[PDB]
Amino acid sequence: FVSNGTHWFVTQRNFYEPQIITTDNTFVSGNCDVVIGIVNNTVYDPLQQE
Amino acid sequence: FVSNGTHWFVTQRNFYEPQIITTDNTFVSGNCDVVIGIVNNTVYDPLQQE
Repeated sequence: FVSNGTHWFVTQRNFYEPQIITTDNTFVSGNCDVVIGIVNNTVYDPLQQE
Repeated sequence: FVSNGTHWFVTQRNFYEPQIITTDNTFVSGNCDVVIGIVNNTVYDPLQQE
């Protein structure tokens, strides 16, 4: 989860090539947890599809 | 991403277990023009099923 001060995006340790957080590109276990590092941002689910 | 002159499908480089080309087993990192060697097949995304 990386940001340029904004535009929080997701990429790997290969190239910047930023991507929208993209729920399918994340892993969820723990929900809003007491874990360090929550930046309180949101991710679009590709299947919102509203 | 391979075919035998017909159905487009993907199988691990390791063995031949073709999976019908699907968005589920593909990736995007930009614009089509940047790409080369493009079969340019339409991914059979299950969007229609949505």
